[PDB]
Amino acid sequence: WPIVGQEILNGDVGGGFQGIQITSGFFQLWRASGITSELQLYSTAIGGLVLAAACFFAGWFHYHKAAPKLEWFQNVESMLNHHLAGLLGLGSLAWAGHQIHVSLPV
Amino acid sequence: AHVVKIYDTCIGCTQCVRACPLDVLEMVPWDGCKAAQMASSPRTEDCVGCKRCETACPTDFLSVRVYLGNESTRSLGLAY
Amino acid sequence: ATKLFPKFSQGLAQDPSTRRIWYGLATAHDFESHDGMTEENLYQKIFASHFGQLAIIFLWTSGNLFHVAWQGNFEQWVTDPIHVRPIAHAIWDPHFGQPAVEAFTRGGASGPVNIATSGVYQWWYTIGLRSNQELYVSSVFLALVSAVFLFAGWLHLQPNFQPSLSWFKDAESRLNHHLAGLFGVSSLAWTGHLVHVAIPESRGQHVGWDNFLSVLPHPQGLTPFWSGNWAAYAQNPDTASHAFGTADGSGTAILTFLGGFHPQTQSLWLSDMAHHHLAIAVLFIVAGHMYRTNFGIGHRLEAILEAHTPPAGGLGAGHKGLFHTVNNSLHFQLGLALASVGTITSLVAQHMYSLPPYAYLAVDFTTQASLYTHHQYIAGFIMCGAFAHGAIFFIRDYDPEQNKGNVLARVLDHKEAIISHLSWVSLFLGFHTLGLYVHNDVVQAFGTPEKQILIEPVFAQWIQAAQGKSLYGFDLLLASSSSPAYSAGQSLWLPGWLEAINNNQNSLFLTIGPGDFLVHHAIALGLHTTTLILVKGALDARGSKLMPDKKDFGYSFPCDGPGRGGTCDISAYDAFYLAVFWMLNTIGWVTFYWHWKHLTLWQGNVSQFDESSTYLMGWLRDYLWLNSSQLINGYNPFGMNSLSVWAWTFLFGHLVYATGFMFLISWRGYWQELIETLVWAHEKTPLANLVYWKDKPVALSIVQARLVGLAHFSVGYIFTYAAFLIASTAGRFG
Amino acid sequence: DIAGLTPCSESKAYNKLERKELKVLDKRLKQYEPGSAPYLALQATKERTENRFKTYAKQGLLCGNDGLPHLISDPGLALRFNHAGEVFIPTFGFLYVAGYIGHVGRQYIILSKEDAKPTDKEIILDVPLALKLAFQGWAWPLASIQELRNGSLLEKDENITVS
Amino acid sequence: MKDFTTYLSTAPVVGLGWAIFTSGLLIEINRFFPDPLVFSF
Amino acid sequence: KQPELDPDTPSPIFGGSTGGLLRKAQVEEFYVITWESPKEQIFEMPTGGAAIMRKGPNLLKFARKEQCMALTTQLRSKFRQTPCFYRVYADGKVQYLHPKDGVYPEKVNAGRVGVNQNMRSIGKNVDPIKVVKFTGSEPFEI
Amino acid sequence: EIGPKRGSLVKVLRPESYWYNQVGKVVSVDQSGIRYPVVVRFENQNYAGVSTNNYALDEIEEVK
Ligand code: CLA
Ligand code: CLA
Ligand SMILES: CC1=C(/C=C/C(C)=C\C=C\C(C)=C\C=C\C=C(C)\C=C\C=C(C)\C=C\C2=C(C)CCCC2(C)C)C(C)(C)CCC1
Ligand code: SF4
Ligand SMILES: C[As](C)(=O)[O-]
Ligand SMILES: [Ca+2]
Repeated sequence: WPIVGQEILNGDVGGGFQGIQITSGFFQLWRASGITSELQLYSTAIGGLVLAAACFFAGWFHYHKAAPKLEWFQNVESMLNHHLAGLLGLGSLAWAGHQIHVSLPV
Repeated sequence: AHVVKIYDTCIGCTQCVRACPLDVLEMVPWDGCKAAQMASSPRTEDCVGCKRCETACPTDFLSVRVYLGNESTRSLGLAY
Repeated sequence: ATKLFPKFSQGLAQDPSTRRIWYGLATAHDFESHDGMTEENLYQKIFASHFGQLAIIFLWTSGNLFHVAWQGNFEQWVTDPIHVRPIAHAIWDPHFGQPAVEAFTRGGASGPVNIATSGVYQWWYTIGLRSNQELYVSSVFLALVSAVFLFAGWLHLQPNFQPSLSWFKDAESRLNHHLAGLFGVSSLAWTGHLVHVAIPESRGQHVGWDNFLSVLPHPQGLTPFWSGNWAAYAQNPDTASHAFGTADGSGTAILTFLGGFHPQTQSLWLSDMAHHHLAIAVLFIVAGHMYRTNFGIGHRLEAILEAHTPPAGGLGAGHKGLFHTVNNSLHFQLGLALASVGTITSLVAQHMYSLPPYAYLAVDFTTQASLYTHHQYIAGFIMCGAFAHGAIFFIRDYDPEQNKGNVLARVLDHKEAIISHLSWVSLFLGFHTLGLYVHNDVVQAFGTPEKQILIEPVFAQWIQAAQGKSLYGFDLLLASSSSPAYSAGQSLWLPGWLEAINNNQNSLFLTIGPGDFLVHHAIALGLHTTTLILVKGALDARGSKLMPDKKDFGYSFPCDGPGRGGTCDISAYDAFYLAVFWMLNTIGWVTFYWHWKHLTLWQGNVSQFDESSTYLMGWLRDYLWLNSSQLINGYNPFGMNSLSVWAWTFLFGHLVYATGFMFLISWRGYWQELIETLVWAHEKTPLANLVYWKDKPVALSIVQARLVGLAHFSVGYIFTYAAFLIASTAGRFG
Repeated sequence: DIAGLTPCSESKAYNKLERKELKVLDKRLKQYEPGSAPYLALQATKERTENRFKTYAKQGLLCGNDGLPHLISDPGLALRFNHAGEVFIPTFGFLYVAGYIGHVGRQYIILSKEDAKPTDKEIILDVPLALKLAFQGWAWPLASIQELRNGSLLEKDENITVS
Repeated sequence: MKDFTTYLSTAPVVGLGWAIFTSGLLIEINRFFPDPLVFSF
Repeated sequence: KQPELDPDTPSPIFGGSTGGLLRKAQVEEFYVITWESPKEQIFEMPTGGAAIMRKGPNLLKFARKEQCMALTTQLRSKFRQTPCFYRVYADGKVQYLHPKDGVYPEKVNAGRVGVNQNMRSIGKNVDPIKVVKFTGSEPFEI
Repeated sequence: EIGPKRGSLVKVLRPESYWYNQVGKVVSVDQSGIRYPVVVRFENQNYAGVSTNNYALDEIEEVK
């Protein structure tokens, strides 16, 4: 924001736009997803924010409406076979199927 | 060793003895209100000077003060 | 119970640990808490200690003179003092390689050598010396006097020679003898030296011992002193173009008061200092006749302090009962002496870079900064010691019965107000100084130097204009001509002063820019914070609100236990700890300021300082990162040079600093368990259980831990800064 | 003319610095078309930079041999001249605001010493009371001096000391 | 509502409301009034 | 009747550790504790791990005195068990320390006379004047 | 009948006491007879967190 001369931080990076250079590595990570215009990141952020709201909802729900018992928490068998198999295996298969059907543009 | 003193400012709460880790001080006759005990230091050959008895003493100001002196095998907590 | 080393501790003797060794090496000079150390058996020991330390000083100076005479190139310096540099000593280290002998051979007349930064050549030649034999003589003399003091310290130990106790309490006669004899008479002897040798040596005359029996130091010799007209000794001073090694335009004046600089040598006139020390000696002699003695009436001390009592009760008893208070306490006199010594050490450091007394001294650009920083840190430590002993007074030697109504009790009573106002001034200085520095840094980071704040120090510039400066044009005393201060003293010292003050190249009332404002305020912050720490440690000594009975546990005790929500570093010794940290900081800021001022001045670009001394990025870039290239390049795969040893010492200083942090961050309790583990391991090693350690290994005392931590801190700080100040200066010459 | 400093318009170094800044701005201003956003941003930046350099040089502020402005802080040199705004009135403005703040905070912390468990009021403030006292302190110099003559601010030595 | 207004007297209130008011005021004064370093007179 | 030390007493079942029992225990001193311990049970050692304890009086021993006061206090904590202490010097002489009164120093026993104390308000001590002797740490009354 | 009325607030003059020159109500002046009869109660904590203490009758004094 132009206030006290801080706008000098808007380094001339080209692309018809000036700003602060980022070293987080998000542009290279997004290029691997076939994004062609800015119109997609808006919807992606909308989805992420809805999921975060639902996440806080689930937290409140399992603390004040569905507070579990130690019998459920201590299901090491279930916790493993659902983290190891589901949370990891299903996610990896979904992301592999994604990379398979997005390998055309890149 | 560690010169330990006990002043007349005392109520006999029996706390600085159930807190001392080396069983150094005793509580023998005192004319009090409900408990009537006063602390005393009959022996100091084993007192290390940890100042754990000064933390539990609720007297204002404290009834016991450890005058730090010279060190020894007992005073340095040396198993060797 | 079990007798062993040392001989002056029966409680520390039964101690089965290495702790007693450290406390013996430490408390060997504490001659007041030892077993059976009554007063009258202590003054003689402290007096023998004075003799021993004086012997140490004289032996130090004798060794310096000896290595200057034999290994130093003093002959190579007197003739052409500009084309040559000093030499300190040689090297027999077998570890050097062939390139090393070729790198430490600046002289050329011998093997490896080391430059002399003591500034001894200038001071030894200004007083008059042009032969190495004259140096051997003085070195031998100092060794002899050292031996004499070593013997005198012992002589007063056996009977028939042991003094009494009433001989010390007689402060009147002793102070008379010191004000008159120790100061006045010696100053008059020094005037005689300057008028009989220093001046003749300034005329290139080879006047020494073998010829001064008939040399007239002044035409009409000693007659004006008999027949009046003292002014006859100030009628032909050193000519403006006077040569100092020869008599190129000399004079016969001895008591001169023109008050200027010797152009060739760039120092005060060798004849001004004679009249200087003569007036000083006369005035100290006048001062030394003030007291009551056996038959000399004068006026005694007990009747003076008891008479200084304001009738309105603003002070109460005034100064009644302070004679018996001070005279019966040595820590108070030691505190006063150390305070005076530190303040006058700072004063001498201030007066040596501005009024050079030594011929051919200001031309040298390395010994100046070294000696200035030397005296600055010496004065800092001496002031910290003064405050430490001031606190020891309240801890150990104090009788409030005798002191019911004096000014000291009043000072102790409102101690909270003093501490609070010190805290407030410190907060003010820190807040505003750091705020202006951060503001200038942020403004420079945005690329608009015009938006920074630069307070114009009108006050110091005004005082300079009053001194005679005209660069600022305030039309003041000694700058205008409608004032009695400018008119009176026109044939006096005024011409030389006014000619040396407007010079924009010498160090005398430098051109002050707004960048000096900020650094003077940083120095004020440092001084106020160090004084806050010391005054707080001293006033809250007999007893504080957290620890009311602090007078019972002495001075240096670790803590009062983890009770009462935590009690760490509560003893006054710990306040001294932190105040020594702040002393290091304050003296370091002062030295950075002085060094970088004269560094921007010597490159002919004082505008560099006037423009970059406004923010902190400049201090980091333009001073620290910049003027160190020879420290990094002292040794490299390309090949080292003379600046390699100084770089290795610059790294040694950082190593000592980090070891100080080692002893500071990690505390004792952690190391006790590790030492017990190491003992377990050492007792069980197969066939390694032979002859044991003689004392049990334990962790250093908390007091010892922080003492050694601060010692490493200070020594590494000093070595690093000194290695920098020497290498980055005596390697580039610019 | 004070302290050897010269008014900041006649400083060749000051104008050289302004030209340097403008050249440094334009060299990277020429990278963009006159229609894009960064170009307008640099245009406005140059606008207020030229405004910096123009507006300073009014009523007189001394720049030294470096060309940069130097604040004069002595009352008396700001008088007999036109420098009373460098730092003379800002001093009084800060004193006014700091008074205001301390007065309000003190009267708050005093009016809370009367009710039970005042400690709570220091972690759970009385917002309406703080707002009321916030809009009543802009006469504090009047209240301070006469509350001093009153004596309702000196505690009659009934505090905890050790000596 | 009542317990909420009571909660609104802690760190998450003035200390936030305050210093937000102040940052906003200072930023606005420095924005409309671009670069002050000395008073009008 | 304060009981004295008795050698050849059985010990609890335990494997070993690396705590205490050093050269100090052989040539300087070692401390002993004895206590009832009915209802064979599991306990924790102050310089080791967990161990079992038969019923009937059993005796232990460690290096430092606190290493046994900790066990006495533990025994207070859970089930009311009443151990004792012992001292040993180089000459083999044994001294009984805890509890001499038999009633656990925290509680008074019928009557004794203590030392190292003075009837004076906190503070109000003597200034460093007239304390030049300094006798290490002064009792202020002797 | 010995010490001040119970419920009446009084100050402290124990030189070595955290609570000094400030007022505190009396819990119960010990009538059974002892050197520290007056038990004063203070709302603010000390470095140790204790609220009450017993003092001598030659030390306490009147109200502000
Ligand atoms: C016009 C009448 C007059 C006046 C104005 C004075 C004034 C004074 N007399 Mg005097 N006197 C008078 C008549 C007078 N006298 C007469 C008629 C007699 C009989 C003949 C005497 C006999 C007499 C004696 C015997 C002595 C005096 C002394 C003094 C001085 C100390 C008094 C005092 O209370 O200090 C003030 C008390 C203070 C506590 C001031 C506090 C100072 C603060 C704390 C300094 C702050 C430090 C801070 C870091 C610095 C920042 C500075 C900041 C303010 C900018 C004082 C300046 C005494 C003296 O000389 O000094 C020892 C003394 O010995 N008088
Ligand atoms: C760079 C390190 C550092 C810094 C910054 C300080 C700073 C300070 N020291 Mg200190 N000191 C240090 C190292 C340091 N010390 C070390 C290593 C030692 C030895 C271990 C000591 C030992 C020491 C002693 C014994 C004493 C001090 C004291 C002080 C204070 C004096 C107050 C003052 O003069 O005005 C102000 C100084 C400031 C630093 C204020 C600047 C801080 C700004 C305002 C931060 C603002 C942040 C921003 C507003 C929001 C950030 C917060 C959050 C959002 C993250 C001061 C705050 C003295 C004291 O307490 O004063 C009464 C005191 O007596 N120091
Ligand atoms: C801790 C303590 C202590 C210490 C103290 C101290 C450390 C002090 C100090 C101090 C100081 C360190 C001081 C200083 C100062 C200063 C002054 C005192 C000044 C002044 C002034 C004047 C008068 C001057 C004038 C002038 C002239 C003459 C001319 C020119 C100008 C001028 C200005 C310079 C004791 C032991 C004691 C006690 C106890 C406590
Ligand atoms: S802990 Fe203190 S108050 Fe309690 S009985 Fe022991 S000495 Fe008395
Ligand atoms: C002292 As004048 C030269 O002003 O008369
Ligand atoms: Ca000059």
